[PDB]
Amino acid sequence: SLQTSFVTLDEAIKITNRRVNAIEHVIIPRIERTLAYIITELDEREREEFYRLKKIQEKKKILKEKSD
Amino acid sequence: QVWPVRQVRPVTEKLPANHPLLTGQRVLDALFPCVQGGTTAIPGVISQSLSKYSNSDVIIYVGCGERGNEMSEVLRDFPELTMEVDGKVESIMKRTALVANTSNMPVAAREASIYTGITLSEYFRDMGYHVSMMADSTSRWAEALREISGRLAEMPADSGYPAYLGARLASFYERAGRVKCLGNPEREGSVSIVGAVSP
Amino acid sequence: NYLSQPRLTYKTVSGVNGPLVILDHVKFPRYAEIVHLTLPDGTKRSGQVLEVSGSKAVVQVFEGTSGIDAKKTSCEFTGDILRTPVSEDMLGRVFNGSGKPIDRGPVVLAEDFLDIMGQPINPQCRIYPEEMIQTGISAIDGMNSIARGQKIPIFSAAGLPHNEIAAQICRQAGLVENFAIVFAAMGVNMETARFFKSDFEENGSMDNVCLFLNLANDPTIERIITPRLALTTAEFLAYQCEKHVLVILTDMSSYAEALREVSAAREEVPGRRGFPGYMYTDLATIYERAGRVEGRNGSITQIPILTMPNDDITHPIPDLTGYITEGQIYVDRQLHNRQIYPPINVLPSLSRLMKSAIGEGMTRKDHADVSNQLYACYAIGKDVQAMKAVVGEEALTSDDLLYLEFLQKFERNFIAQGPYENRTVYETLDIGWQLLRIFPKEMLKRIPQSTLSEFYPR
Amino acid sequence: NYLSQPRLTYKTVSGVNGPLVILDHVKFPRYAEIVHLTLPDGTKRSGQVLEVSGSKAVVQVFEGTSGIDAKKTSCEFTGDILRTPVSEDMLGRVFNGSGKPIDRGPVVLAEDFLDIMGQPINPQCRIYPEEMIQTGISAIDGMNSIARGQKIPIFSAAGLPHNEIAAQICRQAGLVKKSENFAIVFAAMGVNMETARFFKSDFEENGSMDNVCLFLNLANDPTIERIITPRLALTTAEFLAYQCEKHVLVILTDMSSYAEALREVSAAREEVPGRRGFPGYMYTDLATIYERAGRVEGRNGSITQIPILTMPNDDITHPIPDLTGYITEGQIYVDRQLHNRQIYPPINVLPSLSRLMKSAIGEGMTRKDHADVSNQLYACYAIGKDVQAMKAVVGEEALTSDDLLYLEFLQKFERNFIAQGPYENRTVYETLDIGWQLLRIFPKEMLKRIPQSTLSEFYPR
Amino acid sequence: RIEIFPSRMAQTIMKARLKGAQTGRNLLKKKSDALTLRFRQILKK
Repeated sequence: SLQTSFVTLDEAIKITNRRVNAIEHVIIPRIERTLAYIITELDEREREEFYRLKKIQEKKKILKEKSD
Repeated sequence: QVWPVRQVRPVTEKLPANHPLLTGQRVLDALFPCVQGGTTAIPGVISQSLSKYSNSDVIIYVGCGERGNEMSEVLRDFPELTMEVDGKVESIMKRTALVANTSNMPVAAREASIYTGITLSEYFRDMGYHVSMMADSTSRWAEALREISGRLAEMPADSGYPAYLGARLASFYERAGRVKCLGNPEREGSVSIVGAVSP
Repeated sequence: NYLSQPRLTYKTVSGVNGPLVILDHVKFPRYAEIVHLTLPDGTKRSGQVLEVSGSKAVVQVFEGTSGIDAKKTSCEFTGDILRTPVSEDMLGRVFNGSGKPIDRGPVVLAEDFLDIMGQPINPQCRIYPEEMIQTGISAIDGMNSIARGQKIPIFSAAGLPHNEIAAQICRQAGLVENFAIVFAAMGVNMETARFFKSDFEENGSMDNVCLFLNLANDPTIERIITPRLALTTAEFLAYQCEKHVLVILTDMSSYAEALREVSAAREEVPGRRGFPGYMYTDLATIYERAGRVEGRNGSITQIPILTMPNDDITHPIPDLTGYITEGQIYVDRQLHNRQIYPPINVLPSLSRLMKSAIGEGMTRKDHADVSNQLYACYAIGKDVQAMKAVVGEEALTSDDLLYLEFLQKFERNFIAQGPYENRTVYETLDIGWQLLRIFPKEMLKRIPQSTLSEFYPR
Repeated sequence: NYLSQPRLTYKTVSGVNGPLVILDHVKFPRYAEIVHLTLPDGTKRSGQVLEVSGSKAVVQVFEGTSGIDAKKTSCEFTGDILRTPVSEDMLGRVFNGSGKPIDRGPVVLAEDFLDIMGQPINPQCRIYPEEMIQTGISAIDGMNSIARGQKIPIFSAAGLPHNEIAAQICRQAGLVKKSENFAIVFAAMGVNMETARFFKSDFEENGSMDNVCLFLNLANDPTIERIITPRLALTTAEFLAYQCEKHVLVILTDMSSYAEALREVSAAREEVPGRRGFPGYMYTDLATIYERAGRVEGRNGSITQIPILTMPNDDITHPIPDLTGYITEGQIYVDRQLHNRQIYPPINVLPSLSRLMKSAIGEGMTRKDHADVSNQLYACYAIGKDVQAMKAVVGEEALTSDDLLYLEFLQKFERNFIAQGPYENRTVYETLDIGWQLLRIFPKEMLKRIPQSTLSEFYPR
Repeated sequence: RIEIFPSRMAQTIMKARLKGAQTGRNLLKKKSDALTLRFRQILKK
């Protein structure tokens, strides 16, 4: 009764220690460098909005220098 | 009488809201209840239960930027939507006013359909009635503010919206509440607002 | 009525940048006024006033500023806004983006002159679309069905067969009545043009097809008036000569790119991703010119194809066309890589007018319940296929092998049909029950027992 | 320092665009000058001057710009910047966001006229905070205890009861009994009509209004008055503390609705929006109302702040709770996990922290076992939450006799210690006595963070 | 290896998908430890 539960236990340990190491090494390092890509790409959408708004505030100043 | 839409109707005293607004849906009435005189926000034709019942006297529905063939179904079934009062099968267009505004209509008139439907709702508030306002898709109202502020060359907030977007929604949601109305016969009315956002 | 005063001609061009030509010393200029440019070489271009300020008028030329001078270029002002010569003889012709004939026929002899912006329909006198259009495609007719007078786009991408299923529902009009097709093509290739132009004559259906095709070598400013010329003849053949028009506005993402280039030439405040802030209004004026009115027995149905960039449904073009139109049809890339035609992810597809166009008198009785169950079975099966790759194949449930056996039968028998199968709607539901019969009862939760007992034991 | 020159009244309005009114031909205009608009139909409005340029002065009207003409309106320049009428009899009065009384009372008799911007406290004059402020909540007084001068926010979300535990720690705040000059300045920014009515009718209906100075600012109030609301509330709290020498607690609720008003006026001055729409100077602007705290060297007063804010989408990387955690000194989380579980107050003490609680508690301050019963209740809470994840994948049988004792501690910690009820005022001694009734269900030698020099006196009972 | 488009709601979707896998180890580390604890005492028996 202790031989048949022994050899079926390390059959269910290798299918669990692989599923733990499939998450720590394949699934989580794919998500944590996906999330590193969202932040670097959302910083570039803010500077493109920063450049479009500073372009307009430079144009609105020139039109207010004519009407003086 | 003639009243400007962007100016709040005067009143004697604002009162705390203590009576529930029974929507009829079981999750909205038991777990997360609304009261008459209170403000609500869903990410939303549907909501027929607000019309047939919910113990409110008049119903004012504002379709702010609603679609083409979905606006024409609201004004199609509302004349033949009936209810019971004391055993009489009575139609719901005796106590319903619609503010129909499709997105084909101009963008300056989309921001004025909200202020119109709350002024008619504050008018029937003053008679002692219990108004229930359903402002459909206020995200299209906030889209009309993004377009108008872009045409006047204004500086935006995050995601392109104008920076006074939080002060425009607050000037419409804070017009709803149970009150003691102005005038001598001592009556009390209320306005409930259910506004929709991006689903 | 008519204007008899002579047209003022100005040689006072004071600025050219991109698509825009800026005039000066103009005497009382209108807004949206059409201007006829006369080049020094002798060629003639058209224009349209975008902005007036005192005696200055900013026009947008339709054919481009390539060669436009500032000393010798004369611009005569047509004293009215852009009005189109329309007739019933345009059905069966080929025009370009500006309405000029391409098929080597004559120019149009007008029955009337109609404004391209359209007159606004009173929303109180607008009747509701309830007659169901049978398209022949099971992924449309069985799941996301289309009424008669419903605006409904086709969300696609670059490299997907959106032109193939645009011409398939164009020759399989169904209605269980000779739909007069008006076709607007903006930014299409010559391969896409010759695909559509040969399909309509191979079926012999170019007796009633009006092509408005604007290719990629054509200038981009003609794309701004291309859907408004296509719709102002579609609402002539629907509200005056009472036919049942079907309007196919393919590549609506090449319309919004033409709308950005003008909006970036005027240096206006841009909205999201460089598109103008008025792109929600400018799209809605050409989507809500649809539907059907109460005095006339004509109708107009819009199917605008648009290709979203980088498979993004949160891009500002397919995000704004979801708020105006009445449910989308999603063409998916991952179903196209598995060689399934048509590749239609029914999980983000939607038809907001399908609830009233099906039922007992419209379709047969079990339509509202087998479409309600095939969606919920596909969504859970798409969720148990994601955990099949992660944690194990047979793991944690044996009835999940029924959901994956549904996903193999749904994608290969229901939605995969080939480019010439015309499945009727009764043939669509009979395939739909064969995929629900591999599920047992008590798992078909969304079907009540008053309809589950008639069609499950078959 | 009185000024006696008569005020000028200009009818020279030369431009209106949004909430700004542009004047012309102004004789030497001040920068932050307070002006008084007079409409053509007689209604009065106020306003701050926003930007001057030569003889042109751009004011922005408080109450809005509608109806303002260019020919018949008249603007009157009061020759000084915005001042505050401060007194000690503003303890028990309800003011709006601009300083006018709301509770049907008279104006304040103004025993001093102070500036709302103030001055920064000298770093050489500030002294370290020592004793404790009793809030009456066991999750705050027991395990995340606050000092006298500590700045500690309450990180909440939309829908969580951060307004209900703000009103709780205002009704029952005291120093410590220790067997005395205590005041509270409550500033509400951007609240509803229902939340403002709840704050007015909870403080006056509980006897607490002998020492509360309440500043409402509704959401239908002008958005410029949300900026001068924490500047009014901290000017008077610098008059009560270290000018009248009483220990002051300042509760600045909804600090996420303050910086939505700061973003609004930053677009009125035509500035380019910085990170996530918020302005670039928001770290300086938030720290000019947080760093008006702490104790000073020569005066017995003190001032401690609890700036309550709602982080959107439960995000800590948002600029509102990230630029607050850089300057404030430890946080308190109201979380959705315990709130759906119906636990009031829903304060989880595992991510919460008070950085100066090692100074606040002690032998002469509360009693000498507070340092060990807080470390032991926190260590037994992390284990009892860890073994509760073992109860589902292993089983209730296979876990040992130790892990069955942590699970019986967990159902009693979150029901007797944290779960309090909105009207139960527990002292700092009644908090620690509940803290020993949950440690007595363990045998000792499991209580490894408590030394035996303090385990012998308080365990056997 | 990236998955989808950055849209400021994909940041809060992927922070929840990270939250699912961060607690997927700590729920399965102890399951592999409960199996190892019985494996090391059966071998003694």
